Amino acid sequence: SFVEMVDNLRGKSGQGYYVEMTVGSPPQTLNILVDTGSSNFAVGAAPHPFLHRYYQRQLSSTYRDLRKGVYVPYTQGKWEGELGTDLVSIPHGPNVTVRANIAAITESDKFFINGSNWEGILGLAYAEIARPDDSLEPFFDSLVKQTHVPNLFSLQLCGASVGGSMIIGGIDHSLYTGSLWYTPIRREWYYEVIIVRVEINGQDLKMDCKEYNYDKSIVDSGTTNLRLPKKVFEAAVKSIKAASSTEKFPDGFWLGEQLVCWQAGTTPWNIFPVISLYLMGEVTNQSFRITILPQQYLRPVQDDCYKFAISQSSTGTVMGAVIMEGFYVVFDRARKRIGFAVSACHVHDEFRTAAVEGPFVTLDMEDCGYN
Ligand SMILES: CCCN(c1cc2cc(c1)C(=O)N[C@H](CN[C@@H](C(=O)/N=C/C(C)C)[C@H](C)O)Cc1cccc(c1)CCCC2)S(C)(=O)=O
Repeated sequence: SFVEMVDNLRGKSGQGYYVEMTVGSPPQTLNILVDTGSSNFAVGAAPHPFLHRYYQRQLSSTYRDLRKGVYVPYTQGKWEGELGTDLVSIPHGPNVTVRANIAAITESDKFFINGSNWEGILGLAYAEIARPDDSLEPFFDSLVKQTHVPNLFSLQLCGASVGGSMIIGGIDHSLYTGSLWYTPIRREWYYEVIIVRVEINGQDLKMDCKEYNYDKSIVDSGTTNLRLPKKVFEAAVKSIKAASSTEKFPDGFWLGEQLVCWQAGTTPWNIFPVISLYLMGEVTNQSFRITILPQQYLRPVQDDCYKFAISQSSTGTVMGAVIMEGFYVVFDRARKRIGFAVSACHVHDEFRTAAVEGPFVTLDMEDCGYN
């Protein structure tokens, strides 16, 4: 039955991944953003120039008003709405129907995207970061409590218009190769993890380990980029510039503002370095590494044109879609860990390969967590 959930994700580049859901009685079909960076389930419930359709509470016989307002601010965009509950199902997910908390979006600012094919968002993180507070039970918590669906889900995000898979309730072993490597979920709010080492083309950045998790490090499918804290970002860019010095770039490009183009099929992948992120492992003094290629952090946008998808953050490391793409990522809530493996959809490069490798020995990993 996991075969039914394979390829249930769609999306546009830089605009997130969505899954089809239905809410209310009779079922109203909506495309819902899959976001591990938040914990609120919300849908457009009023007309908007960017919305093809929206949740119509008056047409649902099972809708219940909670008579409470709610607003959620994201790093990009924000909305406010009215809380309520209704029946929810996932056509290409588990064959169950649950009553869940739903935020009916009545007002928003730069949240919905022009010509987007999604009209809502599914926050898959924990209750501690839910708005208005942690008493508003997130959807996946409701799903697990009301059904027998195991407390686990997997995301397979595939690059280029994009596609992928959200496996609800388990692991689909046909969707990845090699072994799964697990890092602990440090605390249950965001999906927080700990980065213990960073290498660019085999060379250690040699920064204090805390800098990598300054504030925090989270896994966020709702974010496009790999986002790095200021000090780490600057060190990374300086290194990537040095490796690709054979060409000079507009510099708007390194800030993600300007595109860069080459004649079709002539992109010089070889001049851009591979990046290895070492994550805390499951046993003492043990870590593992995930390696990403330039094909991942150079997002495609008639030449072949790209935008630099590594950007700066003031709120810690964000491992976004560029990082997740090419990998099978298991959000094992039951065992408080996140697993990584090479995806069945991986970008092919003739000379280099994205990888998940271990074990490695890394001493004093606890000192890497920010406090
Ligand atoms: C421009 C800001 C940074 N970047 C970025 C880009 C894009 C989105 C996001 C963030 C982004 O912030 N996404 C959120 C979830 N992640 C954040 C969050 O805010 N969590 C909420 C707190 C718990 C209260 C995380 C903590 O930063 C969901 C969401 C919301 C509107 C649209 C989309 C997804 C679809 C894709 C659009 C591109 S980027 C360019 O990739 O570096």
